[PDB]
Amino acid sequence: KSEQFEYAWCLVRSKYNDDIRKGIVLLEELLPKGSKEEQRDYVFYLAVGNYRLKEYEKALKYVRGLLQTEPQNNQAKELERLIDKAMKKDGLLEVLFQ
Amino acid sequence: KSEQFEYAWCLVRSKYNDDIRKGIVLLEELLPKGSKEEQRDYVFYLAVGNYRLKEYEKALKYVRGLLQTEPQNNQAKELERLIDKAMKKDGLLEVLFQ
Repeated sequence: KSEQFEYAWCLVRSKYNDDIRKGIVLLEELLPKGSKEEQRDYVFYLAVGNYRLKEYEKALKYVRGLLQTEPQNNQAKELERLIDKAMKKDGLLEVLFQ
Repeated sequence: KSEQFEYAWCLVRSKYNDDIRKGIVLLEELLPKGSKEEQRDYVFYLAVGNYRLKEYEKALKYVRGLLQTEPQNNQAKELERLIDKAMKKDGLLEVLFQ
Protein backbone atom coordinates (compact mmCIF):
# COMPACT_ATOMS: atom_id res chain seq x y z
CA LYS A 1 0.00 0.00 0.00
CA SER A 2 2.86 2.39 0.88
CA GLU A 3 4.37 1.31 -2.46
CA GLN A 4 1.14 1.66 -4.47
CA PHE A 5 1.50 5.35 -3.61
CA GLU A 6 5.15 5.58 -4.73
CA TYR A 7 4.03 4.31 -8.13
CA ALA A 8 1.27 6.90 -8.30
CA TRP A 9 3.70 9.53 -6.96
CA CYS A 10 6.12 8.83 -9.77
CA LEU A 11 3.17 8.76 -12.20
CA VAL A 12 1.76 12.09 -11.02
CA ARG A 13 5.34 13.36 -11.54
CA SER A 14 5.65 12.25 -15.15
CA LYS A 15 6.11 14.39 -18.26
CA TYR A 16 3.28 12.53 -20.03
CA ASN A 17 -0.30 13.62 -19.40
CA ASP A 18 -1.54 10.02 -19.55
CA ASP A 19 0.80 8.88 -16.79
CA ILE A 20 -0.60 11.77 -14.74
CA ARG A 21 -4.26 10.84 -15.31
CA LYS A 22 -3.35 7.29 -14.25
CA GLY A 23 -1.52 8.64 -11.19
CA ILE A 24 -4.55 10.59 -9.99
CA VAL A 25 -6.91 7.66 -10.42
CA LEU A 26 -4.56 5.46 -8.37
CA LEU A 27 -4.55 8.19 -5.72
CA GLU A 28 -8.35 8.49 -5.81
CA GLU A 29 -8.46 4.73 -5.22
CA LEU A 30 -5.94 4.94 -2.36
CA LEU A 31 -7.86 7.79 -0.65
CA PRO A 32 -10.53 5.95 1.46
CA LYS A 33 -7.99 3.20 2.23
CA GLY A 34 -5.76 5.80 3.85
CA SER A 35 -5.11 7.06 7.35
CA LYS A 36 -5.53 10.67 8.53
CA GLU A 37 -1.98 11.65 7.60
CA GLU A 38 -2.00 9.51 4.46
CA GLN A 39 -5.20 11.19 3.23
CA ARG A 40 -3.63 14.63 3.79
CA ASP A 41 -0.66 13.67 1.62
CA TYR A 42 -2.77 11.99 -1.10
CA VAL A 43 -5.03 15.06 -1.31
CA PHE A 44 -2.03 17.36 -1.62
CA TYR A 45 -0.68 15.24 -4.47
CA LEU A 46 -4.11 15.07 -6.14
CA ALA A 47 -4.06 18.89 -6.20
CA VAL A 48 -0.56 18.79 -7.67
CA GLY A 49 -1.67 16.35 -10.39
CA ASN A 50 -4.90 18.17 -11.25
CA TYR A 51 -2.94 21.45 -11.46
CA ARG A 52 -0.37 19.95 -13.88
CA LEU A 53 -3.31 19.01 -16.15
CA LYS A 54 -4.77 22.57 -16.15
CA GLU A 55 -7.75 21.09 -14.23
CA TYR A 56 -7.50 24.10 -11.92
CA GLU A 57 -11.08 23.76 -10.59
CA LYS A 58 -10.60 20.27 -9.20
CA ALA A 59 -7.08 21.18 -8.05
CA LEU A 60 -8.40 24.10 -5.98
CA LYS A 61 -11.18 21.87 -4.57
CA TYR A 62 -8.62 19.54 -2.99
CA VAL A 63 -6.13 22.16 -1.78
CA ARG A 64 -8.94 24.06 -0.04
CA GLY A 65 -10.34 20.85 1.45
CA LEU A 66 -6.88 20.26 2.96
CA LEU A 67 -6.51 23.95 3.96
CA GLN A 68 -9.72 23.83 5.97
CA THR A 69 -8.30 21.08 8.20
CA GLU A 70 -4.71 22.46 8.06
CA PRO A 71 -4.97 26.27 7.86
CA GLN A 72 -1.21 26.65 8.49
CA ASN A 73 0.21 24.03 6.10
CA ASN A 74 2.45 26.43 4.15
CA GLN A 75 2.93 23.99 1.28
CA ALA A 76 -0.83 23.75 0.83
CA LYS A 77 -1.00 27.55 1.00
CA GLU A 78 1.73 27.87 -1.64
CA LEU A 79 -0.05 25.35 -3.90
CA GLU A 80 -3.33 27.27 -3.57
CA ARG A 81 -1.46 30.50 -4.40
CA LEU A 82 -0.01 28.83 -7.53
CA ILE A 83 -3.47 27.62 -8.59
CA ASP A 84 -4.78 31.17 -8.22
CA LYS A 85 -2.07 32.65 -10.47
CA ALA A 86 -2.68 30.07 -13.20
CA MET A 87 -6.46 30.68 -13.06
CA LYS A 88 -6.25 34.46 -13.21
CA LYS A 89 -3.77 34.40 -16.09
CA ASP A 90 -5.95 31.76 -17.82
CA GLY A 91 -9.04 33.92 -17.32
CA LEU A 92 -7.23 36.91 -18.79
CA LEU A 93 -6.18 34.90 -21.85
CA GLU A 94 -9.73 33.55 -22.42
CA VAL A 95 -11.23 37.05 -22.85
CA LEU A 96 -8.38 38.64 -24.84
CA PHE A 97 -10.56 38.75 -27.98
CA GLN A 98 -13.41 40.12 -25.86
CA LYS B 1 7.03 -8.78 -11.05
CA SER B 2 5.24 -7.48 -14.19
CA GLU B 3 4.29 -4.49 -12.01
CA GLN B 4 7.77 -3.96 -10.53
CA PHE B 5 8.71 -3.16 -14.14
CA GLU B 6 5.86 -0.68 -14.67
CA TYR B 7 7.16 1.24 -11.66
CA ALA B 8 10.68 1.26 -13.08
CA TRP B 9 9.25 2.08 -16.54
CA CYS B 10 7.52 5.14 -15.16
CA LEU B 11 10.69 5.97 -13.20
CA VAL B 12 12.98 5.67 -16.21
CA ARG B 13 10.45 8.00 -17.89
CA SER B 14 10.60 10.74 -15.27
CA LYS B 15 11.81 14.32 -15.65
CA TYR B 16 14.00 13.98 -12.54
CA ASN B 17 17.45 12.44 -12.90
CA ASP B 18 17.15 10.72 -9.50
CA ASP B 19 13.95 8.92 -10.47
CA ILE B 20 15.84 7.73 -13.55
CA ARG B 21 18.84 6.39 -11.60
CA LYS B 22 16.37 4.53 -9.37
CA GLY B 23 14.54 3.21 -12.45
CA ILE B 24 17.71 1.72 -13.93
CA VAL B 25 18.73 0.05 -10.69
CA LEU B 26 15.28 -1.55 -10.42
CA LEU B 27 15.71 -2.75 -14.01
CA GLU B 28 19.21 -4.07 -13.29
CA GLU B 29 17.67 -6.02 -10.40
CA LEU B 30 14.83 -7.33 -12.59
CA LEU B 31 17.24 -8.46 -15.35
CA PRO B 32 18.36 -11.98 -14.19
CA LYS B 33 14.83 -12.64 -12.89
CA GLY B 34 13.51 -12.14 -16.39
CA SER B 35 12.58 -14.34 -19.33
CA LYS B 36 14.11 -14.14 -22.82
CA GLU B 37 11.58 -11.59 -24.05
CA GLU B 38 11.51 -9.76 -20.71
CA GLN B 39 15.30 -9.38 -20.75
CA ARG B 40 15.15 -7.94 -24.28
CA ASP B 41 12.68 -5.30 -23.14
CA TYR B 42 14.53 -4.49 -19.89
CA VAL B 43 17.81 -4.06 -21.81
CA PHE B 44 16.14 -1.75 -24.31
CA TYR B 45 14.80 0.39 -21.46
CA LEU B 46 18.17 0.35 -19.68
CA ALA B 47 19.66 1.85 -22.86
CA VAL B 48 16.89 4.44 -22.90
CA GLY B 49 17.56 5.36 -19.26
CA ASN B 50 21.34 5.48 -19.58
CA TYR B 51 20.97 7.66 -22.70
CA ARG B 52 18.70 10.15 -20.88
CA LEU B 53 21.46 10.52 -18.27
CA LYS B 54 24.18 11.28 -20.89
CA GLU B 55 25.75 7.92 -19.87
CA TYR B 56 26.17 7.22 -23.58
CA GLU B 57 28.88 4.55 -23.08
CA LYS B 58 26.72 2.27 -20.95
CA ALA B 59 23.70 3.05 -23.14
CA LEU B 60 25.53 1.88 -26.27
CA LYS B 61 26.75 -1.25 -24.42
CA TYR B 62 23.17 -2.41 -23.86
CA VAL B 63 21.72 -1.46 -27.25
CA ARG B 64 24.54 -3.32 -29.01
CA GLY B 65 24.14 -6.33 -26.71
CA LEU B 66 20.48 -6.44 -27.80
CA LEU B 67 21.37 -5.75 -31.46
CA GLN B 68 23.68 -8.75 -31.57
CA THR B 69 20.78 -11.08 -30.70
CA GLU B 70 18.19 -9.02 -32.67
CA PRO B 71 19.99 -7.53 -35.70
CA GLN B 72 16.66 -6.42 -37.23
CA ASN B 73 14.95 -4.83 -34.22
CA ASN B 74 14.39 -1.41 -35.82
CA GLN B 75 13.70 0.27 -32.49
CA ALA B 76 17.04 -0.94 -31.15
CA LYS B 77 18.66 0.28 -34.37
CA GLU B 78 17.02 3.69 -34.01
CA LEU B 79 18.14 3.94 -30.37
CA GLU B 80 21.72 3.07 -31.34
CA ARG B 81 21.55 5.71 -34.09
CA LEU B 82 20.37 8.29 -31.51
CA ILE B 83 23.21 7.35 -29.13
CA ASP B 84 25.69 7.84 -31.97
CA LYS B 85 24.43 11.36 -32.77
CA ALA B 86 24.61 12.44 -29.12
CA MET B 87 28.16 11.04 -28.79
CA LYS B 88 29.51 12.66 -31.94
CA LYS B 89 28.00 16.04 -31.07
CA ASP B 90 29.29 15.64 -27.49
CA GLY B 91 32.76 14.79 -28.79
CA LEU B 92 32.71 17.86 -31.02
CA LEU B 93 31.73 20.09 -28.09
CA GLU B 94 34.47 18.64 -25.82
CA VAL B 95 37.29 19.72 -28.18
CA LEU B 96 35.90 23.11 -29.23
CA PHE B 97 38.62 24.91 -27.25
CA GLN B 98 41.18 22.51 -28.74
